Amino acid sequence: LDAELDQLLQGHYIKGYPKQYTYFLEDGKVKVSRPEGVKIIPPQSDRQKIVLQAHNLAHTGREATLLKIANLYWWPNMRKDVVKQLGRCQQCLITNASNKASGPILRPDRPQKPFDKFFIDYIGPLPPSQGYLYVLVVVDGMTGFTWLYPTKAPSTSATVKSLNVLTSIAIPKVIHSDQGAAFTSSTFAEWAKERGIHLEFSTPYHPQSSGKVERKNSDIKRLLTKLLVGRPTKWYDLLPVVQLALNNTYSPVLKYTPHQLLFGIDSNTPFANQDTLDLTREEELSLLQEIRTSLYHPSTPPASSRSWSPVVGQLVQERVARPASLRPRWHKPSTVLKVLNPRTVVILDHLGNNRTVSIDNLKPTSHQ
Amino acid sequence: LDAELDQLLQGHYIKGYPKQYTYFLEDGKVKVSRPEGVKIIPPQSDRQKIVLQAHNLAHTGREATLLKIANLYWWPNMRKDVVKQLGRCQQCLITNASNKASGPILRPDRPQKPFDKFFIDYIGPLPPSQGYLYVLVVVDGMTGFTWLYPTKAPSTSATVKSLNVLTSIAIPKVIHSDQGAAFTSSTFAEWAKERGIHLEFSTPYHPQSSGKVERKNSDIKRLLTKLLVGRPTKWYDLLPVVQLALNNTYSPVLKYTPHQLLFGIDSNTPFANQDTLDLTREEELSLLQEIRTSLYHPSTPPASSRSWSPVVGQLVQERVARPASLRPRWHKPSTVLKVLNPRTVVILDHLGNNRTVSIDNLKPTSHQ
Amino acid sequence: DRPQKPFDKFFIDYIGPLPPSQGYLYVLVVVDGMTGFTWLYPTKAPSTSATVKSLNVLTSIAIPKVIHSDQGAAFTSSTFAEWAKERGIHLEFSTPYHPQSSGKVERKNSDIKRLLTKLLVGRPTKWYDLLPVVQLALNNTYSPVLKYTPHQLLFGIDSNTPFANQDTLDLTREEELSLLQEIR
Amino acid sequence: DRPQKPFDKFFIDYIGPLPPSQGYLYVLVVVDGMTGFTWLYPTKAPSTSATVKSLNVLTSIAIPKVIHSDQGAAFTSSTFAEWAKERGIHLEFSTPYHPQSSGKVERKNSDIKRLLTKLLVGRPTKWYDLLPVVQLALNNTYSPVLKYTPHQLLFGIDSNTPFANQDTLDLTREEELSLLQEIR
DNA sequence: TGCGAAATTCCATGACA
DNA sequence: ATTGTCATGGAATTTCGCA
DNA sequence: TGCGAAATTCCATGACA
DNA sequence: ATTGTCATGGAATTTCGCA
Ligand SMILES: O=C1c2c(ccc(O)c2O)CN1Cc1ccc(F)c(Cl)c1
Ligand SMILES: O=C1c2c(ccc(O)c2O)CN1Cc1ccc(F)c(Cl)c1
Ligand SMILES: [Mg+2]
Ligand SMILES: [Mg+2]
Ligand SMILES: [Mg+2]
Ligand SMILES: [Mg+2]
Ligand SMILES: [Zn+2]
Ligand SMILES: [Zn+2]
Repeated sequence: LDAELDQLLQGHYIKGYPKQYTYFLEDGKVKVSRPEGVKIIPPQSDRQKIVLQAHNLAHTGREATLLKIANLYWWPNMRKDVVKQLGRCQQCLITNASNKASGPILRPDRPQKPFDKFFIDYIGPLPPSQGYLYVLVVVDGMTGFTWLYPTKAPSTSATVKSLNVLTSIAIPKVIHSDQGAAFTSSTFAEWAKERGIHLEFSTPYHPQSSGKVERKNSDIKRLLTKLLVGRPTKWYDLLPVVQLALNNTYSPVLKYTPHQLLFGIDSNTPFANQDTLDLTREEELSLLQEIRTSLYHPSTPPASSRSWSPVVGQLVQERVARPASLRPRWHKPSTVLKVLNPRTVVILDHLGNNRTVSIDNLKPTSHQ
Repeated sequence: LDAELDQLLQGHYIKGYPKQYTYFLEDGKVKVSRPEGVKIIPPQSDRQKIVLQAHNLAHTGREATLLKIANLYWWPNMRKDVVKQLGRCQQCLITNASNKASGPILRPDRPQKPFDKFFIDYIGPLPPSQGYLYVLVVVDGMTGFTWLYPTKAPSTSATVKSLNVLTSIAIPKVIHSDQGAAFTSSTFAEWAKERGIHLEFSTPYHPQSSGKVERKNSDIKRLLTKLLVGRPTKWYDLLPVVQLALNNTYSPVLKYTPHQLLFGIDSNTPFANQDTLDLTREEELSLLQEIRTSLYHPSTPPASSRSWSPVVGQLVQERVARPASLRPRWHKPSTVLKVLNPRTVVILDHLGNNRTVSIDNLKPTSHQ
Repeated sequence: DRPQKPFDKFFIDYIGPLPPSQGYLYVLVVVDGMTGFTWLYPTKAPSTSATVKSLNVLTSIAIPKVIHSDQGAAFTSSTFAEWAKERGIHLEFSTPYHPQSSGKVERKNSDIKRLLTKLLVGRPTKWYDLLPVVQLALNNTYSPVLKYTPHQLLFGIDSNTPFANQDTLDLTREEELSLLQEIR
Repeated sequence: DRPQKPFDKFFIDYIGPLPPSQGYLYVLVVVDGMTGFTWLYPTKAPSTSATVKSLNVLTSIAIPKVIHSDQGAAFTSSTFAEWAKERGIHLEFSTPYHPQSSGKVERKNSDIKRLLTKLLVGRPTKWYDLLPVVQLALNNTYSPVLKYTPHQLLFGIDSNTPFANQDTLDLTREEELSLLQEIR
């Protein structure tokens, strides 16, 4: 503080204060003639308070804060002190937006077999049709084969009703879903254990994680819409049609329809493919096993020029889910316990719990 | 139809049917042995119906439709006929998404003088504070200097109340706004003509067009939020503080605060810049005129690799604004009357009117 | 002539009436001719209406070229005929009193009747709930003649629920005495 | 010594009581010392409270270094003093009975009084509405001494509303007879 | 006439519901 | 008849202090 | 052994509220 | 304790029919 600054006025060299400028006194304050003009050099014991007053005016970031201070003051390495404050400002940390993108998405391997993995989800509410408001959508991961069930609510009870009917055909190893109330109930848990089905859940608020079914929801809504153009939105009676329509539609990239990947042979639907008419069912099933394994699989896209990837013990913040008006968009900083993969992490959270979250719902805390 | 196909069976050459394959009869239908297998060659008079039946199964696009047909048929230039149908399918045209991006945004010139252009807009509803729910935000285009007025509704009546108070300071040439009810009322129209103010409106549903004020709304909400962290959201009393705070905050790219660009001198606020203490007001105002004209102006970004730009007489479709559940996202095709600029157009619309719309709210009709 | 495939032929038939279970009285039975895969639908009656309702569910998963049945009323109605014509499903009837299917089908249908009987004793009223587990059983049952179960022939993969302890399927001493006593 | 700038000094004073207009009785007058720019705020009383309410509006646009006033009650209260100290606004008083401003200010204040009088005749009750047009007038008025209007000195640009027909500002024969008759 | 470190500028990211 | 914008904080780049 | 045209594949865009 | 996806229709590329 006054030690350093005394030492200075009497021409002696101090580290950080370049020698070529001269450092006088005036109005009882140490000043200096800098190219921009004369600036006060406050004692070190004053600088925290100053940086703070300047920052607090509009809770500004690095440069906008610096520019206010530089109006009156100069001292060695001002931005260091500015950044020190930014990193300690609770209000800035939990309100500002990130300016670093998530790392590139994972393209998880396609389930190996039909019934290996289901992705399930609800669509709705929709215009009431026969007193029904939602649709249970079940999509086989490997094939894309899709089942539709109209429900009155996105409830556990209705999910179980529909899934008992579906699983008469086959029981799946795993059922992946978002954390919707219907799927996270302990009744649904029992229902699954009862059948040796493993329940898999997306990280929270990250529907990309159910992308398989989500994407299929789009096709379902799109096709329903075209079918209802200029009629009252009476969709109940079309679910069966939409189901059959989509299960028998070609994926231009795969060159197969989910029905083909599921059965290896078209059923009696229009335009049925006849290419294996001469093979025995076994030769047919053998060609199907081949087709199945050799399907196009996309790869991780290039990282954007300014992505971040999570690192164990890093300070990161989870996005507030449904933030009230005028309230922060971010939770308080927390620590990365475990890097499950480059897009998924476990963090020790805002209260004191473990949470598995998508990198998409986090920002790295700025200024360390 | 049968003419061409008769002509063919008897070995003679027809244009479109390559000579190296042989074209027999069987079950009363013309067939052909193609590398993939034997396919029926329907008469031309049948092909429209077929393409249609195939397309209608799931209202599929080009390849997915082709693949169904190719299961049974072959003929010359199948995709041409497929595309012919796609372009005529009302339901596909108004329901499908575009897969062509808008052309690169315009960066309009910064208004030359304070008061040349205002951008105005409402924020809210907000948590009730003293019975107030909205905020009128007025932003000077040239300077960014911003006025805030708390209102009970985003109404014409309140807009006029606030703007009478503001325009005691100066009257602006032009006031740009979105098409909100408050600004499009004929009362507001009168109010403006009464004062020689020109009313300028954004194209509809395109808030980017009010980007100046929109962007400032963000800063206002952001700063209010930090100021209200852990207190009840009592924002009424902070408008004045937020106003003053932001009007005196540096834009790191400009190196000026809206207050400086408005007055050329800081008022008695913390950290006031003192650099022109020795100039006369006139030398000061002279330096201000210089600062004003030489401010950084960004340029049009590179077009994305798959943008489209509107062309007079092109078929384009306006986005349905607030589309009901299960209804098309697009209006029927319409024609580009006039290209106002590369991002703005006039179209002859879905009923029979002229409309000025943003390119962002249009897709080019596919298949011509 | 071309080898036999799934969806070539669906054999359908009713079973019932059975004791009321959650409102239902009958079981529509569909068996795929090639694979021996079995679908079961509970109905309130053996009518064209109940048949169409049920077959609508199934035919929204896969459509057979041919449906085969006895000359049951429900299957001979012109409503049912109209329904099938609408879907390019050819209908096929065995002559009255003399029902012919296929060996595989006959035997399947036999298992179905027996396995049902075995479970609607002790709980003659609770079968509605059990129809799914019945189907999985039937469909993961090894076919002596073919190397494979119907699940395997249909989908071309093992099943996540193999029925390893292929069962008695015969009435144990206690069930005989309480089935010859339930029908009292 | 350094040249004079805007926001260096604000001269404030009350005018009233006037005839009720939309509930209001007084006008707080703020004039910038350097520029002669004028702000006007309608109040219901000449109190510290009404002064603070009004000055809060203005001081959220710009803050003067010094406010100058007569020793009006409202300005000498320690509430008003606290208010100014809170904003690092130094307060400054002319000695009682002997009010000193500046020539520019004196003359401005004079125009303000006259122009008001000129419009609150015929409509002595409708002035509240007119305060904005009054200000624009005052602020786009050419200063004989300086080459510029206060708008131009404040903002450094021409105004979109220049007041080209600088007025009589004097009471025409009809107004004399109905002002010496309104105060009847 | 060139070094190491500070200062500045650049700029992608995201939010204005 | 009209049109995106700009605070932000790491990284990239330039400038500075000294020689 | 190379041309013009058709067929195929590629792939950015946008929506799953 | 987990993870984006894929129909779409112009453009880019490969293949085809003929020589
Ligand atoms: O389908 C849902 C859904 C949401 C929230 C909560 C749920 O439980 C949901 O099912 C939002 N959403 C649509 C959506 C939005 C953005 C995307 F990238 C994808 Cl893939 C899907
Ligand atoms: O502020 C408004 C607003 C909207 C609809 C209708 C109005 O009248 C509005 O004022 C949506 N919106 C926020 C918004 C969203 C996306 C953007 F790119 C920008 Cl710039 C701003
Ligand atoms: Mg969901
Ligand atoms: Mg969903
Ligand atoms: Mg608006
Ligand atoms: Mg807005
Ligand atoms: Zn802060
Ligand atoms: Zn269509």
